[PDB]
Amino acid sequence: GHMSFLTEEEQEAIMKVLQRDAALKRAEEERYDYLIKFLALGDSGVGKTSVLYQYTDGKFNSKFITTVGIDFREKRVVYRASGPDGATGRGQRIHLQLWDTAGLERFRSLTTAFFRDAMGFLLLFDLTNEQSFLNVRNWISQLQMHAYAENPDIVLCGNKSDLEDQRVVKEEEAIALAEKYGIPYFETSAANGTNISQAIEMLLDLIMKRMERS
Amino acid sequence: GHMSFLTEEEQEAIMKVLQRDAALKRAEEEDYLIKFLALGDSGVGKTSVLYQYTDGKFNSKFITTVGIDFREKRVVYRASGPDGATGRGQRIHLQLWDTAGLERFRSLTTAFFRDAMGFLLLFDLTNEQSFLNVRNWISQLQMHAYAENPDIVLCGNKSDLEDQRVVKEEEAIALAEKYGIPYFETSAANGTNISQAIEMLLDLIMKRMERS
Ligand SMILES: Nc1nc2c(ncn2[C@@H]2O[C@H](COP(=O)(O)OP(=O)(O)NP(=O)(O)O)[C@@H](O)[C@H]2O)c(=O)[nH]1
Ligand SMILES: Nc1nc2c(ncn2[C@@H]2O[C@H](COP(=O)(O)OP(=O)(O)NP(=O)(O)O)[C@@H](O)[C@H]2O)c(=O)[nH]1
Ligand SMILES: C=CC(=O)Nc1ccc(S(=O)(=O)N2CCCC2)cc1
Ligand SMILES: C=CC(=O)Nc1ccc(S(=O)(=O)N2CCCC2)cc1
Ligand SMILES: C=CC(=O)Nc1ccc(S(=O)(=O)N2CCCC2)cc1
Ligand SMILES: C=CC(=O)Nc1ccc(S(=O)(=O)N2CCCC2)cc1
Ligand SMILES: [Mg+2]
Ligand SMILES: [Mg+2]
Repeated sequence: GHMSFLTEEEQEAIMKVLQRDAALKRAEEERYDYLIKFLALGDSGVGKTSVLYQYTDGKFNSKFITTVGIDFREKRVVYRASGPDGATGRGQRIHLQLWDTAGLERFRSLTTAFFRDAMGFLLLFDLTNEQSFLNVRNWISQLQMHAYAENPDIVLCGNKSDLEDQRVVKEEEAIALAEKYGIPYFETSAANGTNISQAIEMLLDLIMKRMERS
Repeated sequence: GHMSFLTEEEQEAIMKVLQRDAALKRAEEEDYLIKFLALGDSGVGKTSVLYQYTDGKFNSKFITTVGIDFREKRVVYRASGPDGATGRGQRIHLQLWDTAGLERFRSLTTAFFRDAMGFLLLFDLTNEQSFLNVRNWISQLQMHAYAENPDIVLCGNKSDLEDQRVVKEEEAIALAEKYGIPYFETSAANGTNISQAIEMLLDLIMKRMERS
């Protein structure tokens, strides 16, 4: 085929997402209790869109519909602040904005622009794709270079854990990578939900314990 | 209707701009970062107007903006009270976002309204269609700004080209009144009204931060 273009259809979609965002930002000006935003990212096809659809809906579409650059979801949830002592304090009402980024190079500039709005990052690779794993180092570098906090809260997800017959990333290699950076690691599946909320609650716990210092 | 994606040279340029921007914000985290954004049709003079403001120079060669860029200036802003009552000189560190105008970049440029505390709308005094597009630009600003009722200054640029002037002054002033936005006819060649227009936008941002 010819080199795929920017369509009218697709630029409209991206501007619809931007309309929505500007609306949501203006809403929470007029002042559930907290607005926490984080951003999901990784090689295309590793499952970032599937991961968040699982977590907000509990469903999973098998058909690959690659992302048009940028999109986001929301979820009202209750956070519980912890401590060594199981303090598990009084639940604070939290209103999440889960950003979703296209992994394809042609969206690199546009997605990277939304790191300003992120408070923490959900980095994904595909347990069935060794290249996406080796690319994790570069994604992390982009995060330190382009995020708006230094050494920003990352939580790393090896996804498609439900495809064992096709895994190729050794669990030890990922544990080691994430240990080398001090980054929490979960193997997840967007199809059956395994570790989806655990990984996100983890990210939210990282972002929440950060603000509580200042 | 065949918009190419960004080449890797374009992609490279915009990423070095965003690195510049992230570093700037991070140093700011460590004495008001005041941000606004230039916008308008392509060829109306956004890059030139900002370069006249920061560096006092002007380039005749058209070099269209690869998507997004910004400039900086350090300025001293003093408030207005009664009888003048010009207050203490506050230090303002202005980030000035510069956007491509060609609709091919429209999805990327609009990603940066979130950072803009105000807008500098430009049309060309010598291009009527650039002035007629203003309305669509303002609705774009209403629909996409990250605070509602955004602060805007309007600039009919290229005022040094009297012989080429086609936009009537009545149509412009009438339009600025309909929307309650201040209007300046400017020139990025000789600096006329550039400073006055930018400082005015900075007063509206300052005065509006002071109401909270
Ligand atoms: N078996 C299985 N398939 C999965 C899993 N997660 C995603 N997939 C499949 O992998 C493909 C890619 O999923 P998708 O969520 O669109 O990936 P993406 O990270 O958003 N790619 P892009 O950045 O291009 O938008 C889809 O066909 C999806 O059904 C998983 O946990 N298990
Ligand atoms: N005489 C005169 N020429 C001007 C003035 N402002 C810009 N120009 C010229 O008209 C062209 C506009 O250039 P530029 O400032 O890049 O316009 P732009 O608004 O940034 N367009 P783009 O969105 O493509 O970046 C250039 O040739 C520039 O030299 C002005 O006030 N007077
Ligand atoms: C990269 C780490 C990080 O935490 N980034 C971030 C934090 C907060 C916000 S904000 O939306 O809450 N905002 C309004 C008030 C001032 C700042 C946006 C991005
Ligand atoms: C990489 C993310 C991750 O997974 N962990 C992690 C990394 C850095 C920090 S930091 O916030 O403590 N740092 C910079 C601000 C003050 C000191 C905290 C957690
Ligand atoms: C006078 C009106 C006015 O200034 N509104 C306005 C102010 C600040 C910003 S911001 O983007 O720079 N901000 C949030 C994120 C970090 C800092 C945006 C719009
Ligand atoms: C200069 C262009 C422009 O749009 N300026 C401007 C916009 C809004 C406000 S306002 O929000 O503070 N206002 C209206 C409602 C009550 C008080 C003030 C100035
Ligand atoms: Mg996707
Ligand atoms: Mg320009």
